[PDB]
Amino acid sequence: TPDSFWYGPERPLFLGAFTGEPPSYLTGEFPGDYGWDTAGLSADPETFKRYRELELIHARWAMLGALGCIFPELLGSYGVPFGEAVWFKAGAQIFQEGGLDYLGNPNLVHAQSILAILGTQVLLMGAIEGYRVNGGPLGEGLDKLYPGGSFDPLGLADDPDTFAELKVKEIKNGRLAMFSMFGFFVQAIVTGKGPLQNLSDHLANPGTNNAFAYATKFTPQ
Amino acid sequence: EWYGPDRPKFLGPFSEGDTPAYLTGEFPGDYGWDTAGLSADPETFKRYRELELIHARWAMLGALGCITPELLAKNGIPFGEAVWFKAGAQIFAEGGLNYLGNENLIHAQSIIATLAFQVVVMGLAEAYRANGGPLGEGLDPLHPGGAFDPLGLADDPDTFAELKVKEIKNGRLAMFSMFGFFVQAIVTGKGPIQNLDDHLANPTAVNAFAYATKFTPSA
Amino acid sequence: RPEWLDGSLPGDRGFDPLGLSKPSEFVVIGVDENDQNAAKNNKGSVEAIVQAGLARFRECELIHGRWAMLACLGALVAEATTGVSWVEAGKVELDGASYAGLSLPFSITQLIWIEVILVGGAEFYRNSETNPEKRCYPGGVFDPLKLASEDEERAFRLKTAEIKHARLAMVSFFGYGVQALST
Ligand code: CHL
Ligand code: CHL
Ligand code: CHL
Ligand code: CLA
Ligand code: CLA
Ligand SMILES: CC1=C[C@H](O)CC(C)(C)[C@H]1/C=C/C(C)=C/C=C/C(C)=C/C=C/C=C(C)/C=C/C=C(C)/C=C/C1=C(C)C[C@H](O)CC1(C)C
Ligand SMILES: CC1=C[C@H](O)CC(C)(C)[C@H]1/C=C/C(C)=C/C=C/C(C)=C/C=C/C=C(C)/C=C/C=C(C)/C=C/C1=C(C)C[C@H](O)CC1(C)C
Repeated sequence: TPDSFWYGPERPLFLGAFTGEPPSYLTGEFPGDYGWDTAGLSADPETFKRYRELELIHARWAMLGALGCIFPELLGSYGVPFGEAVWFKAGAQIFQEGGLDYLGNPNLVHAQSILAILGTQVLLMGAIEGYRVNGGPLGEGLDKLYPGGSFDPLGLADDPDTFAELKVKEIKNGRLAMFSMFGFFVQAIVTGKGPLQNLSDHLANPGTNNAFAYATKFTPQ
Repeated sequence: EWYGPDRPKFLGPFSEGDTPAYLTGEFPGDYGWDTAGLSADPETFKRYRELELIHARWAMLGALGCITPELLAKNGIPFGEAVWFKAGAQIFAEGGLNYLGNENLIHAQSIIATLAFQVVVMGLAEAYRANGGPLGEGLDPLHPGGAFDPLGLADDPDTFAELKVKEIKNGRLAMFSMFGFFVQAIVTGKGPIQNLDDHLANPTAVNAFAYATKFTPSA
Repeated sequence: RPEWLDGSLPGDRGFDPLGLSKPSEFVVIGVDENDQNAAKNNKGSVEAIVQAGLARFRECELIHGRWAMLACLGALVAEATTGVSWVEAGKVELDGASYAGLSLPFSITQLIWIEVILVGGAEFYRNSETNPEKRCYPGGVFDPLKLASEDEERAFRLKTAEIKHARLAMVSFFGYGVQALST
């Protein structure tokens, strides 16, 4: 590990000063090491490699997901005629009369059958999720998490000082997006509105439109 | 085949690059699928095979016990309820839980009697499975044999290794079908054969996507 | 029969009535003096005889025929499936954008911007190569079945199949050009 401020023994940790010594297997080697393994789930150094390559895939899907859930509701507020601009209602666009219009435009994609969407997706995802495991057209023998090559066309991973720095930015943007996509899940279950609607409802009155408005909502009887 | 590196993996050609190194192919049903890494400790992996197989065997008695009162009510045998997830309510009925329909049968009345029977009964048998006792002591907890192989099929380990694979793959289908049965009962509310029949009525319209808008939140 | 051809080439025949690909000699004339401050300005002399593009001409037939094979195969089936003449496309696509009867959302102004970026930049990258056999026959993604591991430099023939079909597709589209305005 270099003197990169995010690595090694004197690295920032998840309780700041109150964290004490981190676990002995969290040596500040891999990015986003804030020393948070209080459950001890990654004490095995082979499971810890699997959980690293499972966190980052979760992170890269949730970074696409959090951008993908704000963007049709942000444009939907600005007059773009989506069928359902809200993200958790965006699946049911295939079941309405005109079908599913990308950008609310009838002569864009115009999906009508959900079985054609899923049948295309299973064939296309299954091809490329397997390419992530081994081989593939864009790269055959590469890293499991940071393959580069065709997946780094701009060359932004050439300097390994810069590359070890950007891996910290990737995991912190990812952990923020996973923590926020979990916020999208819970505050759509609890409230029932879109996350940009929950934001603008909170901004209109933060004293009453916080989460304690729905605190008695799941009360039994 | 089915053991060693000749075994077929869980991604087919895509898993030729990366299976976990500890999943060598010395256990039945090993297709090299530990992408989460939950079994790199071989003591934990010895514990998980016991959990998988007991879940598999209870799901095989489960998926047959959920499919048989529906296939016999279709023949015309009168049941209190054919579907499996409403099949506990018959002890709160008028005549109680008759077995098929007769009164010289079981005729369950008290739920406290039939549960406290089961608790002490399965308290003995499951503790015997974890330790050993009146049907074997030093036997294998995975596959005991002897009094648990009466028909003489746990012999000739070239065909007994294959019966181990036939054991878990029938079970892994059944566990996937009990979690099958669990979800399709919650999402639809009808029986699995009742879900089988109306998928055969119109397969394009009546499928899982017809209930996709059900659990939506709206307050 | 010509002598400056017929080897390491698909169309090994001397068809040329005029020898357009003939390597000709050149002689370099000097620059005429144009300084007014001199008393006399001469008309320049013979300086350098030079001994001397079949590689350039091979590339340029291949591009025209491959655009023609996209044109001839593309005009017969758009006349078949849609039911409109190949000359009429553009008059009916300015009014309503379509492909095989399916309406498209694009204004005709956007098609200029789409085509000069997409087709233009791909044309800017084809001439970014400095090897005339790689310019005629590139590798990479354009040979997904990997037929460049084969050979055609011997009597075994594994290449002269596009170029004969490139020839009459240029002619059949030339036959489309003599048919469009006139007949
Ligand atoms: C010194 C002060 C300090 C404190 C107190 C914390 C505390 C925390 N940090 Mg840390 N940090 C601190 C300094 C720093 N942190 C960080 C960098 C990070 C990162 C990157 C992360 C953390 C995270 C965390 C959390 C880790 C464990 C946890 O989830 O708690 C568990 C216990 C609680 C959260 C208490 C619950 C709160 C509340 C009182 C309960 C509310 C009750 C509900 C009403 C009950 C719900 C009702 C039911 C019915 C639904 C925790 C909140 C992690 C995190 O955010 O995970 C959530 C995390 O990813 N910290 C830096 C930069 C180096 C620090 C600088 O000094
Ligand atoms: C990222 C994965 C993914 C997630 C989280 C969802 C989520 C949803 N889809 Mg959905 N889909 C997803 C992928 C896909 N969908 C569809 C096609 C559809 C259709 C046609 C419909 C939906 C609908 C819904 C919503 C059901 C309402 C509900 O249950 O409220 C409770 C739940 C929430 C409010 C969110 C909580 C999310 C979830 C419980 C936690 C996420 C973790 C999951 C357990 C992981 C599961 C993913 C697995 C398979 C990898 C729900 C938010 C319906 C809808 O829009 O109703 C309004 C609907 O009609 N989806 C396709 C194409 C085949 C997908 C491709 O992968
Ligand atoms: C090369 C082709 C090939 C592909 C693509 C697969 C794929 C798979 N095999 Mg494999 N196999 C393949 C070859 C072979 N398999 C096998 C034998 C087996 C067995 C015995 C098993 C597998 C299993 C699996 C799965 C394990 C990975 C996973 O869980 O993904 C999980 C992620 C997905 C499946 C994608 C998500 C589904 C969907 C597209 C999204 C829909 C979204 C929803 C609408 C979300 C809504 C939810 C709401 C509530 C939020 C995966 C589907 C295992 C399995 O069945 O587990 C499922 C398993 O037990 N395979 C053999 C014979 C040796 C093969 C021969 O070539
Ligand atoms: C995790 C990733 C993810 C996932 C799963 C989804 C999933 C979804 N998105 Mg979201 N989205 C995401 C990320 C994601 N999005 C991000 C990162 C953005 C920001 C760019 C968006 C922006 C976005 C918009 C703006 C819209 C969606 C929509 C949709 C839905 C339809 C999918 C679709 O039309 O695909 C098909 C899409 C493509 C193949 C890409 C776009 C292609 C367009 C049509 C241009 C065509 C290309 C070319 C110029 C023309 C070709 C001409 C042709 C004749 C050959 C679906 C719910 C639509 C919706 O109604 O949801 C509410 C919608 O309008 N998404
Ligand atoms: C189809 C699933 C299946 C398969 C292929 C196997 C295969 C095997 N088991 Mg496993 N087992 C299963 C299900 C299965 N088992 C279930 C569901 C249970 C729980 C009851 C057990 C409990 C069990 C024990 C305790 C032992 C074995 C043993 C064996 C081995 C030899 C016996 C044999 O070949 O049986 C093959 C089985 C069949 C071909 C199935 C026949 C079809 C039946 C009759 C279906 C009808 C079920 C019936 C109507 C419901 C009554 C259930 C009642 C018995 C509780 C072999 C590896 C023994 C062993 O390995 O010895 C070393 C051993 O000790 N198994
Ligand atoms: C560290 C530690 C330590 C200690 O020791 C222990 C413990 C505590 C255990 C641990 C922790 C952990 C955690 C925190 C976890 C979490 C996670 C998450 C949240 C994830 C997410 C995750 C998430 C994710 C992936 C997500 C993704 C998403 C997506 C794609 C989306 C999609 C979409 C879109 C676009 C839109 C449309 O309309 C719809 C949909 C379809 C919906
Ligand atoms: C492999 C792997 C790998 C990686 O690494 C990670 C992961 C992913 C995690 C993994 C996976 C896993 C899985 C898939 C799991 C699942 C499971 C299941 C499903 C179970 C069930 C299971 C199931 C089961 C047991 C079941 C059982 C059942 C039973 C008994 C039943 C009973 C009954 C009957 C008769 C009828 C009546 O009327 C009622 C009742 C009472 C109802």
